[PDB]
Amino acid sequence: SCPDVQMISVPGTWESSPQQNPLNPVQFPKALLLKVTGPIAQQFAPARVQTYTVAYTAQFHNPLTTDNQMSYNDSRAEGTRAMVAAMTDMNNRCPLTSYVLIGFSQGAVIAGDVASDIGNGRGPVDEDLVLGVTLIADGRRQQGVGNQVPPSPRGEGAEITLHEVPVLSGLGLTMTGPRPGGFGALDGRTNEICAQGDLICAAPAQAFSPANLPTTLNTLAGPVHAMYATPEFWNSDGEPATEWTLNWAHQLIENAPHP
Repeated sequence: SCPDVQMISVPGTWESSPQQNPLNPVQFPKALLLKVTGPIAQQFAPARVQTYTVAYTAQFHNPLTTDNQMSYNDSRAEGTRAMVAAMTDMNNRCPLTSYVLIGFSQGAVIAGDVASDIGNGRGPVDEDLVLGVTLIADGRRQQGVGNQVPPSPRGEGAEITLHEVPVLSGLGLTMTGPRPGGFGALDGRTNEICAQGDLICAAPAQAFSPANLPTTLNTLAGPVHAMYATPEFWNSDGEPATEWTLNWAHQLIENAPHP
């Protein structure tokens, strides 16, 4: 039957595959957002919430290397389509079900993109069905767009800082810049978490100066970005990003409608 709430989780790069079962994501045991969706499935009955972890290639080809990876552009498109498909399917079958959306890194870009569509009335579901959105290490993070969960580092996402750089898009990694329409009606319910020094979501222009560029490329390739389950580089009163998000989601599901 229909869960009152579907919690959709979009993993980061190297944390999903198209073959991973969204209802039982065991292929990538170290994936960050499992620390949120795992406990949620334990704290609530299946009738109250279903967790869904998006199955997608989740890769990021480095053009400077000979890795066998899918381009960022193609991986990101696949994940976006998969996320939209999950929401479309759930809303088709269960029109009264509400949503909690979370994403990390490449998954945060994807989830934020879909949140922007929903908030601007572009679908796949009406905005009133979305309870909340939390984005960890969003590559399109923008000061003034969404709620920056304190502490909020200076700077904006790499896809903003690098939006006008030549060559990258043609190479298969388009830096897509600010989201048109921001999060629209979801602005008040969309949260951005970003740790100081995470160049994915907080990327000062100076990070790409000649002096800093090789270090920056090493950092981006893969660290602060890997530590969001710890309080080391980001915490709220000691609470790591995964714990903040778990508590946030728990409260949304608790107060969710009973259709």
